[PDB]
Amino acid sequence: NYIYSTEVGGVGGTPFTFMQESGTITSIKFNWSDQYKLLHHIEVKFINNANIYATGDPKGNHEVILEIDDDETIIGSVIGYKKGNDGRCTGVKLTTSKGKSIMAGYFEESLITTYTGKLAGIKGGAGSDIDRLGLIFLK
Amino acid sequence: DNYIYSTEVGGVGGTPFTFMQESGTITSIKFNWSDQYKLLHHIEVKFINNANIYATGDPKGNHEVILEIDDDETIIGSVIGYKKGNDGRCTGVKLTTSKGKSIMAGYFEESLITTYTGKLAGIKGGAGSDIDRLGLIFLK
Amino acid sequence: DNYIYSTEVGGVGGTPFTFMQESGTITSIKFNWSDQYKLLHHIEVKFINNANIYATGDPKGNHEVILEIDDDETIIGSVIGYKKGNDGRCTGVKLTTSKGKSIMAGYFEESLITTYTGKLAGIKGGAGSDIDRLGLIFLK
Amino acid sequence: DNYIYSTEVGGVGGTPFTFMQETITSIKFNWSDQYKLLHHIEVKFINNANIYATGDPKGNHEVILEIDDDETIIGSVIGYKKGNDGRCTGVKLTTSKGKSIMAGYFEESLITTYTGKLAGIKGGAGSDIDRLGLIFLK
Amino acid sequence: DNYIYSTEVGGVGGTPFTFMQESGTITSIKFNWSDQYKLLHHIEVKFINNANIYATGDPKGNHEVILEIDDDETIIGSVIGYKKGNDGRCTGVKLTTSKGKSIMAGYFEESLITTYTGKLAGIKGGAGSDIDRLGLIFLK
Amino acid sequence: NYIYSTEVGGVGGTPFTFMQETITSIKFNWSDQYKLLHHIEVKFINNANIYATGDPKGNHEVILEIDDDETIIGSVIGYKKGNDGRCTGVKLTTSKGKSIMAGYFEESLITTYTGKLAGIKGGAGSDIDRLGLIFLK
Amino acid sequence: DNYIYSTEVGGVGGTPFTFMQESGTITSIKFNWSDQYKLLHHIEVKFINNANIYATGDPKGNHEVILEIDDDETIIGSVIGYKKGNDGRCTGVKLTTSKGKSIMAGYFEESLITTYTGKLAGIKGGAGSDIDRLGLIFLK
Repeated sequence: NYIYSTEVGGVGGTPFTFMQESGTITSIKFNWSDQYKLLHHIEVKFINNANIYATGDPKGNHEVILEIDDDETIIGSVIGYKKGNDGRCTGVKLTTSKGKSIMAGYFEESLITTYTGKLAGIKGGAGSDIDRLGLIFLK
Repeated sequence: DNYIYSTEVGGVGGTPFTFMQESGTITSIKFNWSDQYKLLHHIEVKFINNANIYATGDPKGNHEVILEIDDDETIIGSVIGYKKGNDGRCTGVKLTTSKGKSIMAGYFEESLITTYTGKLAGIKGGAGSDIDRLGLIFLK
Repeated sequence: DNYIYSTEVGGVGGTPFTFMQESGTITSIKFNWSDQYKLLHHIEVKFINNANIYATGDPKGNHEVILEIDDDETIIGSVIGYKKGNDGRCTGVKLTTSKGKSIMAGYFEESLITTYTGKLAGIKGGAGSDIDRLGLIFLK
Repeated sequence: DNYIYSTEVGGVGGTPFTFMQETITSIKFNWSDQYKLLHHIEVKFINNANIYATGDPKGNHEVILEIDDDETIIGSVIGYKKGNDGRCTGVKLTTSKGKSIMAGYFEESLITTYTGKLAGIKGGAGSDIDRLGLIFLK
Repeated sequence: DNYIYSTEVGGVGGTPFTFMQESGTITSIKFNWSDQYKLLHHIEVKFINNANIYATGDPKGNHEVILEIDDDETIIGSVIGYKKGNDGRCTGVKLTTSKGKSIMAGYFEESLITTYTGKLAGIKGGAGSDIDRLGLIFLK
Repeated sequence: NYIYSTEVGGVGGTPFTFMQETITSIKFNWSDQYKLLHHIEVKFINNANIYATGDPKGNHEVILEIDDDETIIGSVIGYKKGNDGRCTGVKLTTSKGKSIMAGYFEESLITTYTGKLAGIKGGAGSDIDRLGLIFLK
Repeated sequence: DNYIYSTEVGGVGGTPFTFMQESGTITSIKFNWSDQYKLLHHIEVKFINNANIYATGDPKGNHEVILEIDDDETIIGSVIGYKKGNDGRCTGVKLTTSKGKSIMAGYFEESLITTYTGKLAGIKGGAGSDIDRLGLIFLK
């Protein structure tokens, strides 16, 4: 029932997959640094679940939170990354069906304009940084 | 509940406040802030069918803005500026409404949350000298 | 009542005025202001089915603007600029209507209120040399 | 009447004029860079080749708005100097068909007038347009 | 008539021209103008079902623009720039059509007419070295 | 069955007329050196032949591919007027929001008739002396 | 065919590639390009319900962009930048989709093709160190 957007960035870090049976993302938080121009940390909350799912190390000087209403879809999604095996995820731009938008981090190297729809989860790898990030949507 | 609780952003300091009235949504909200500290210091809220003014924080800032909200008017666009971490603070609030009204209070040089939207019912957080922490509350 | 009273913004000074007519709406409002003081000094209001001009304050400013409002025309956008606190003043008014008409009077350098909207019915506040305090009144 | 009388803005000077016929198809404003005032106005009506003129046409600029039979004014601003020694300084009009004109200057006082089908004008004029008020249908 | 005559703007000079054909509308109009004099100098017009070119004035300008008009295409936006009085001249033409086509010829430094709109049927005025005077003609 | 848009430019060059029983591809070649169109190529639906005029000596080219149902809703040709005239540029916008811009628009313009582009006509040697578009009615 | 073959733009060099699936559309396309040469160097394509990557050229550029295409999503706007002639190269690609998604890869300093539009089904051309030549393939 799920669309797996390409995981962009490097092969490093510990695999993470954040999804909950018959749940969608209601909040996503990106942390990033001016020093490294990378995402370092991501937090996700799901509908009807007070648990915070976190990956990476929150060492950056900036954070943005996007709250998503239960009926609100992603109509516009770009992930900035550095390509290749030693790659990293550098930024995320999201626009929603209600005209909400966020811009986290940087877009100086490589971009993916992802699939769109109701954001259900995320997947990738993280240690100090977000090595690799892929979105997951409903069909 | 019949309520959506937006994330409380800012620090853990100050005295907890919750402004909500069983029957009545927010009809007026006033933000006070300073050029000196680039923080919100004080918030006042009035509800429908209630002449009481609910205030938190210290009104020491040189600026204030008031948004009046019609009975059928929703928030379609909401951003809160804050400084993150335990010693955090709330720095600004940008609201746009279903009737094209908008206000901008304080500053957005730090962290941002693009909150849930809908009929604004209350606010929650902590305040002393400053607004330590602010969270919006909407109807479902 | 059958009336929505927008917050009276400005100071506590000046002589009270309340301009309202039981079965009546505002058909004309005139604001007078000065570049010298960056304040509103004088306001005139006319009502439907009434040739009388209701005036408050001292018309000593170098500028005036008049908005004429058709019988079916509402205010969809209203901002008042003021200086807050007891020695406060009203500094400016921006109005936009359901027919795309707008006026801008005076200055917006300190505090703002984005007021309730709807059919403009009257005004209330205090005036002497200046408009100390101004509140709009709408129909329900 | 079946007429809406917009406030006459400007001074009390000049010779009274009232231009109406039992609507306006053409209006011409004349103004000067020298005085930053309207000096002269000409109006033509539907089914009437007569030109109704007031004031002295001594300005270096003129603008003409031609109005189709079904065309209304949706946006109207008059610039004026207030008080008894007042004058009319400028006119901005926008129409239901996206046509607009800008005549003269808007350095002092403004009126955002009533809107609708422009039927006549009224005021006072000598060397200048002392005072101008628009007249619409109900 | 079957025709609306827009005011002829410009001077009284030049040789009169009137370009109109009984069941014709204009299918092509060409304006020629100079950067040196900031005037229109020359106009050419073709009508539907008529290969003849009707020309007035002296084509001495460094610029020309041609608007081709489809059989069902109207003028929705028309401005002529001119110098007023007896020694007057036509300086520019801006035309926009029902199909989003537009042309801009010459200059708009003194006086303007926002003309009647509709199906462009002919033109009238006077021309010598320059376009002294130009008036548009539409169908009723 | 055709609308012949005014041929703009000079009287020079070898006459060309490209029409067959609509245009599916048109290519404009132009130079920064001369600020002129030099060469045009046209292909028609159900016809693999390329119809070419002029000398392709310019440093730029643009191709517009036109779908079978796609019309021209917006057309400007830039040219130098008079007998020694030339065609300098072409702007086209289509019913499907496609557009192209070739060459330069520093002197004279024609905003042409619109519709289904069927052929072209004019004269060409080293340059496109004159160009006129041809539409269906 | 059931296929529209857009003109292959660029040069005659490189190793031929043709990437199409009889019952397939493109679900992902990746362009790689360099600031150093201002050329496309490498292209990757994935087809619907197939994780396998079809690649041509040498991925030596410092930039890449990926466009993901939903099963019902068409290309409504396509431009390729190239250098013309036998020694030609592909320099850039702009694509816009039926859902308002767009990508911009590489450079547009010489020649452009505004291609056919529709459901993107495959690609064809030649590649070595660079993308010599690129042609898009759509459904009817």
